Amino acid sequence: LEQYVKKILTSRVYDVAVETPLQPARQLSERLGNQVLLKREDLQPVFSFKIRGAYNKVAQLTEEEKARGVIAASAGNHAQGLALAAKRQGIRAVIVMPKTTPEIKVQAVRAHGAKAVLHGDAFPEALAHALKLVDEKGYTFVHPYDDPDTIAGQGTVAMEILRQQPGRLDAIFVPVGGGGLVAGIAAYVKYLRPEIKVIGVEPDESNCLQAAMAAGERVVLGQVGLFADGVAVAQIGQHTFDICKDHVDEVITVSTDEICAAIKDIYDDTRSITEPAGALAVAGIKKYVERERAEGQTLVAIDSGANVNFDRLRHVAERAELGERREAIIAVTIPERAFCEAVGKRQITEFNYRYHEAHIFVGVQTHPENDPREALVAYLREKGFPVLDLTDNELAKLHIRHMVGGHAVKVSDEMVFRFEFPERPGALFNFLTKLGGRWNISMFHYRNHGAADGRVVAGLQVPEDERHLIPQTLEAIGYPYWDETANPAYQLFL
Amino acid sequence: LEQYVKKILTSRVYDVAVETPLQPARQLSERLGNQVLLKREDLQPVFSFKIRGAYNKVAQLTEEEKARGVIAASAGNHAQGLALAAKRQGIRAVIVMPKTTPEIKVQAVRAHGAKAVLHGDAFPEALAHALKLVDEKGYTFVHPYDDPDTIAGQGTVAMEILRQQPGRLDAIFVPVGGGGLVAGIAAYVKYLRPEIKVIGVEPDESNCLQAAMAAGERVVLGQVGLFADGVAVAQIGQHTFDICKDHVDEVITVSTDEICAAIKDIYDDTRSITEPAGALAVAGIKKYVERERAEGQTLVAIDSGANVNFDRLRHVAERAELGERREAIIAVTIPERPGSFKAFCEAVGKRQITEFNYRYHSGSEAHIFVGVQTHPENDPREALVAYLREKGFPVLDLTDNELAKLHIRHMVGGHAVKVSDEMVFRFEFPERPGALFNFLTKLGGRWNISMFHYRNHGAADGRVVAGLQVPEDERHLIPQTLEAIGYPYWDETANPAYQLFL
Amino acid sequence: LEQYVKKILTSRVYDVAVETPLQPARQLSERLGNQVLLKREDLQPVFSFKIRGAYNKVAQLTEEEKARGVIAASAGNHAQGLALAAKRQGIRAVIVMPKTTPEIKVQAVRAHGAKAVLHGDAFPEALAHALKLVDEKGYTFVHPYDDPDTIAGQGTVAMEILRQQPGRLDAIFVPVGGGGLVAGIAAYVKYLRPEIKVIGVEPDESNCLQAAMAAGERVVLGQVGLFADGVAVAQIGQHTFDICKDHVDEVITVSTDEICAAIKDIYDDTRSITEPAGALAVAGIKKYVERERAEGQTLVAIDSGANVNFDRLRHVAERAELGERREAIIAVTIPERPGSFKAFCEAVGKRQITEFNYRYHSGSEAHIFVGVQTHPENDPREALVAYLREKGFPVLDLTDNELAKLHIRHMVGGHAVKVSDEMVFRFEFPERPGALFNFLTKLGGRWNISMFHYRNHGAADGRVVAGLQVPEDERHLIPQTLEAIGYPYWDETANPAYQLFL
Amino acid sequence: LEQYVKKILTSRVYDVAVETPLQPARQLSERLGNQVLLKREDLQPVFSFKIRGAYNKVAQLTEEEKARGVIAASAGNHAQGLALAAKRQGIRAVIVMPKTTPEIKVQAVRAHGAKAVLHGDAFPEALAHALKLVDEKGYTFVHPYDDPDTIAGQGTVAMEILRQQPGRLDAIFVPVGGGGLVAGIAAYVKYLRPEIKVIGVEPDESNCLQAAMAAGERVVLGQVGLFADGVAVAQIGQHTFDICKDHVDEVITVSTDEICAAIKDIYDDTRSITEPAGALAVAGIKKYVERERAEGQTLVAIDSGANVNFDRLRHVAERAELGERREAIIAVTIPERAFCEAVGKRQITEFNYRYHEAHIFVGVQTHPENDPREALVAYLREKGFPVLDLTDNELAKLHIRHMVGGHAVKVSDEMVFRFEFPERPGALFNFLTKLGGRWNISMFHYRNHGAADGRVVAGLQVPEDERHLIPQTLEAIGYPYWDETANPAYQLFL
Repeated sequence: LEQYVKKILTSRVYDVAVETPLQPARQLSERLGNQVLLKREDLQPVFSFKIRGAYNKVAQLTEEEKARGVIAASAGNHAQGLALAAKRQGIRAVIVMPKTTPEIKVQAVRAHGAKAVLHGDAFPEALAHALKLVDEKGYTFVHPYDDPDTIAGQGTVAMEILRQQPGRLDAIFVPVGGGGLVAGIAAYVKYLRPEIKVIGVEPDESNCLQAAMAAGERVVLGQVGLFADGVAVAQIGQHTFDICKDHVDEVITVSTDEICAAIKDIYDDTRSITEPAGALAVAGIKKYVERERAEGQTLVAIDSGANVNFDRLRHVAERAELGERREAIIAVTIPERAFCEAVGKRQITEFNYRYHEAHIFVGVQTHPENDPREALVAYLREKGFPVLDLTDNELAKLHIRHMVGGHAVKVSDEMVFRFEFPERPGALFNFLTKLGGRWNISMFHYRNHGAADGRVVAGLQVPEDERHLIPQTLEAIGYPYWDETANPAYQLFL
Repeated sequence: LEQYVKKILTSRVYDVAVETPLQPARQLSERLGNQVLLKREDLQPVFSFKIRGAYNKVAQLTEEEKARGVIAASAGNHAQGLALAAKRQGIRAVIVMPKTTPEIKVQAVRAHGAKAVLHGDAFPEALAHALKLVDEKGYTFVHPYDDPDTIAGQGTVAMEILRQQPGRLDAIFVPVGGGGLVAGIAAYVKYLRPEIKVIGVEPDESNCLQAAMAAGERVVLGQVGLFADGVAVAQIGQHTFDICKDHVDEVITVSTDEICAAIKDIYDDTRSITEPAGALAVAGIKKYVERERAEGQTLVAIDSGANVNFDRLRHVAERAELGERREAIIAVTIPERPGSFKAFCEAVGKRQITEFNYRYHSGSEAHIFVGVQTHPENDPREALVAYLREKGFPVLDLTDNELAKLHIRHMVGGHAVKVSDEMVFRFEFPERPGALFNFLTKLGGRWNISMFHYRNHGAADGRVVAGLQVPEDERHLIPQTLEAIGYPYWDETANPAYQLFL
Repeated sequence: LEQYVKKILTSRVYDVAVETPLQPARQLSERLGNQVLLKREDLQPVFSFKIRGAYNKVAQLTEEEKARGVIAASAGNHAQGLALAAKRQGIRAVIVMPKTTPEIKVQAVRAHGAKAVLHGDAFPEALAHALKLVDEKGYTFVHPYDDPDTIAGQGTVAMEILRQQPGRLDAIFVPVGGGGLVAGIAAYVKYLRPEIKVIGVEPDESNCLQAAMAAGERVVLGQVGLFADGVAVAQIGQHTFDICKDHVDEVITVSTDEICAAIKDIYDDTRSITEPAGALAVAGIKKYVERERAEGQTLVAIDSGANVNFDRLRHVAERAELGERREAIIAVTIPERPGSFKAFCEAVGKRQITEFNYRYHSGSEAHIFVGVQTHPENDPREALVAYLREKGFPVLDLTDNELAKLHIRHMVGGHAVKVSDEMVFRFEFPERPGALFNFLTKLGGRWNISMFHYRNHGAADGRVVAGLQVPEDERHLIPQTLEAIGYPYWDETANPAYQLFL
Repeated sequence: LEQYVKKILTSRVYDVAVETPLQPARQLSERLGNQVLLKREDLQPVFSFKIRGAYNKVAQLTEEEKARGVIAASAGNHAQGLALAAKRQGIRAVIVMPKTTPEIKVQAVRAHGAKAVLHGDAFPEALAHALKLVDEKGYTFVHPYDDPDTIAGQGTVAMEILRQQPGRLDAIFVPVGGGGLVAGIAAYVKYLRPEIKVIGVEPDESNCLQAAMAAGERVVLGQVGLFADGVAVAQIGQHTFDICKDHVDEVITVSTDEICAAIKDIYDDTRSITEPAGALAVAGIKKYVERERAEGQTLVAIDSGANVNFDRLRHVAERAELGERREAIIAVTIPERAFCEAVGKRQITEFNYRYHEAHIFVGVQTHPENDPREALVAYLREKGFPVLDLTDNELAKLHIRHMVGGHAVKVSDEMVFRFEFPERPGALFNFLTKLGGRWNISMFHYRNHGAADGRVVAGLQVPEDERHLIPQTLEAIGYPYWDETANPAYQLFL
């Protein structure tokens, strides 16, 4: 503990790692009734804290070891941290990573002038190749977490926090992979200000520290979740567990959806993007505040990293959206005797139908206080519309949203037209009103989840002898449109 | 020009605005063969440059004008800029915004101690209410762009850039709403280093400066696109146009999709998210580099803001996917046989499948809507299609079929042709290349699949629904068979949403 | 004006020059009834502003001009400015300076890797050697002031001041050598905030700008004073005068003594030592405040440099003492009696005695040259003189007698009138008010004091020499008597310096 | 030790104290053959380090204690440190100081809004009055050094140094008054990097720590020197000695003249002025380098303060000048048969004479290598001038310099004239040549110790019947002059 603090105070991290802000999360603080502070380790040059530990380790090596070079086995944040650390020291770095590793992560490593050697289908094979090269070539292995110099480097995070928040500080929430970050933080905190709680946060699918603490030994998880890839570690480090077992107060676990909501919360207060591992701490805070009914506390989260691919953000946003209970999903039957009048100028997210008595799959923005869906449903029913409320129906939201269509047995004369219109309050209903009922609508699809342009496809029953009227009629509507009647995608599936 | 530069040099912006980095965009620079630099105005305390101009305007007001307070009409960046500016000066601020305005933006304004007045269904009504309150209450209106003190404040952006990049600098690309930002930048640049090009960038749907410059007067656009909401301005400012008409070299317009791709490019190099208006400049750079076949130039983009709702990233990502055309979409015909759907899934191999959708139509044949990630070099679409065809699968390539990607993706399903033995089951499994095929392997072939929906767009947990033809006298086997798979599952046969639509 | 401002805004000074504080001078402000602010150019790495202009000039040179290197002729601030500038640019620098130049300044130049060439007995010969080497070797000469790029570099001082003090600022006071500093400041100030007065300050002995402005041409002064060595320039620069003639409001001249008092004032408020040139501005402020009876103004002084040899502080302190007139000088007549000298020392009391000197002239009467610290409020000179007279001492007040302070202070002594029994003893004791009288008490009255010298100008250890009339037959008593005093002492009776002069 | 380090790491000093540069002393390093670094505590807002300890102490007080106010007994750096500390906390401060205290120091305290109560002829009486007010009024006494919170505050100096100089560091040299500064530094250094020597430096006249360490107890010095007023402390603190006795490696003592030379050295490298206490460390370094023949070491000095009155600098410069051996002092006899020709254009500092065979007291700039005085003396003697070399003659330099004059028994017709001329190589000799020998010079005084104007007084033997010629003759010389023949200062003494 003393030994670790001395190493923290004499670390070399500031050759390349930077001091990061400890920022208030204003809206999250208001919601929770506690002062929430975000430690912005995402603002390190490699977009995670790992530059601290990797650099501190590399910098402590002998002139001889540095001459031979360093090696690691990693496809991720450690790889980048070590690569930059090596470049800063002017030494050669070899990073071994699985052949399956995505090309964008490979290039990120090579961008710092490290050699990325592609070997193995998974981490264990990569690791074994690296360890072989240690003996063959005399490279010094640099472990992602299980190394005293690494731990001490990560501990500089706590050194900063305690300097930045010298007053009240109830608890620090730390994501836990192999335990380097939390061990370094716990060492420093429990030495200087032991009244502060050090709380680990792990995914349900990767709770190696929580399980180890419960079992009192270093259990090996049967597998780890892929979502929180920053903390995909099956077994707690040895050097890290030796600190954690006594100096971490507890580990809270959180789910994928909790992580997704935390990513959005952080974005809403800071405009910064965290990777799943980087949002664990805020997710832990939210779960802790509810479990303890905490009020008036000062709670710190380590925003540990931001290395999440753009394509993952779509899914993150989809999952965080579910929490918000804005989107009502309702199935509306239209008698053969408006509807849009009752729904008004509300934001439509889904408006899907296919002739089989007429049923429409409707998604519509609502608000729990300002525009509750229950009143709208009752309103529509009282107007004589059969309505099913599918807002809590998982199949509806996950699947049926994408399944209204199919072939219709007895639609002849179906022609298919795609249209585009500028999005505006009432635009869809205005489109349908201008489209009119000169021909029967036998199919409709329309989705709007933050879309710029309104995009709709409609099937119309147009008798052969009225088809000459199509150009004129549709042009009169005033929107760009395309005749998709001969589109093979339409023919095969619809 | 001189007048504006003197105002820029004596501005008060640094009471609350900060100096922002001018950052290399490394991967974009390598791709383009030009040094691209990003001016990070997203790192202002209100996540856009507008704190500069709003503060400088407020700070130049007389004690008299300050007395009752300041007012604006804005649902976005200007609202926040002005609210913080007013808090810093210790003055009252009222911000008028439409009733429809999202709660998150309302609260952001109130958080700085400003009064948020909710009035109107659209901006023009909010604006009129604000302007009325000017006369009623004696508040001083603070314009988002059309004010010399605002222009001078925004011009501090150029003052920083020229200090930060004293060497080669070919062109600065600036998003243009009402022209405050670009007018301030143009004033300073054309004064000090006129060899630098000042290039405005506007959306195709909101090109009020480009149209004004072409017409030589301040035309009013018949409407503005709402995608790039930060620059949704129908008419160029008067004070701004007086500068721009002579000192902006040109305006390049870009599409929504180009903006979306620029948002991703910026993210890939910096991890920052720009709002659409904030990505215009990089979109302009990409269009300019191609138009000029530029090489070895130094090109600066103003990343003007980051105030985009998180949920809008879904659409942004969908559009940036289109182009690159990594996602193949194919229609595959198979015979209606117990194991054909599975066998075809096997042929696709260990790839990121994005869509795998089917619904029984006749006994003659079945069609599967398939989405698959591909890579032009590493795993080309064309070779995969040929590979599948050579295995005896009819395949239509629908990758460039807009209807397929926009609509049919969400329309494979519909009602069972006949009454039959369909039971419906939802399942979840860890998402991973090969997980779908592994699921179908574990599910086995006791029962015909009559319906399937599966989408995977960056998902963590794989989700499928399957319709299975389970004869009444085999239904006793269902719990044990499905539990043996080892995944969470739900019997949705009686789900009313299934009954009504499918 | 515009041309110069553009050069200032694009200068390269911040590669090595730093932003300096603009600091309140609290005690000076209270005394003067105006807010005085000190621009701390002494805090540059070379202890003067000249790093700005020298670096900006060097940085604007062509690769060709840089190739063989740069040269200057300077024994002071410019030498150091240029040497550091050249080191920063990675170029060769040669500095020519007179053979007589002090070793400390030579080494300072060499420390930055510049060649110091020692040539000439005075500056003009050094200058000519440098200019010759320009042609011989192809070095580019770097002028201390008369160069547009130098002027623009110095002008960054004004750019900082106007940013640091955006509110009220009545006047900026600038030392003037050849006019680089003031021209750069005037250019920027008269462009941006022309309501601010730009006031040059020169020594009476070196008023080349003041004379040039009065004559409307670049007069050559017949000689320059060497006290304020930083501004020892006979003729205003050409490029500098082109700006100054229209854009400097006036030049105030100050004396050496005024400069010395300003050096102390600055020290008292900041603990910094300015060289004479560096204190001109504050001296100008004091003269201006009195001339205008200014009240409530904000007045800025450029503390331009700190490169004064430590030993010159002796003279500076001596001159700053004169005025204030705290040191009383009096001539006191006493009878020639065993105990009169001591009794008179007693009457002076526990005060800081600065001088207490006497040498026997006749048996009729003795005269003592006395210096004593006084205070106008706390311990007034006039009351002390009256106090001593009222005790029956003839006293002449020589406080305003220049001969007394400059010369007689060092001339009380000379040869014994007759041969006698004079022995001479030097003593040391801890300096403290009353220590002298305590020494004379301990020395006692066995022997007549026939000579005494004692000076105390901030001394730590008190030092006295006394001549004592010790009859041959009492000399055995000397060791024990003097040891009993308890202080170090030395018998100097056989000291050849004593024999020859006294 | 651990306890002190925890207090150092959690101190409150940075509310008002600043981080100070650790600056290379380039020319001193070259001379000594060691890397010398100066810790610039003179750049604190009160021009000494004492703001650190005083603030840290005050800030730790209870709300109640702060409400009542703080008191100290000090006329010096502590007074200013405490006054500013109190102002920063918005609390009342009373500083008791002797009635004899100089008015400029009293006003410095009042400038920070502290009440300065004038009581006692010396410190002990001031202290007793303060301690009485503690009981009467409930003020919290703030000790200049002997307080754990004060020690911890001063220790932040070491925290900075070890961060600023993470590589080689052989020894840190610290001025010692009551031992707060050195105790705090020693605590931190011996904890983190015990290989670094911690060396105290005291004046010969105030060596309370050195004596205490030698005696193994807290000896009381019989008196303290006044010159190094910052460290005028007769007895080492209790809390400070408890650290120092084990954790300070040694104390070096230095003299007044050594201190004066160090003040100049620091000025020559930094242009900063240290007070005597503030220059002790550099003086210690110089003495250590010679004693150890140190080479290639890294040696740090605490430049602890700059609160020395302007008037003291004259004396400091006079004493530091003596070290330089530039000024030759010679007594030259002028036969009744040049001289100035032999001396050439050298810088004259003294040129004094009064008729009694003719002897001149001459001060002249020389250089040990470039222009040695021995060669000049031999040169002058070989030209037939009796010369005494008085350069090493203390009476000559301290006293006779100011004593050449007196009455002359048989000078009648003496008239006295003061002149001024611009200083220039050869100016004095040029003046004397132009003054000529129309009348005999019977007296001369001239000193030049960095003077701007040449100032001389001359006695001339002018017969009554030639006095009409005086205005014309002297005006022809071309310098301003004044007839001082009737000046009573001349009459009485000369």
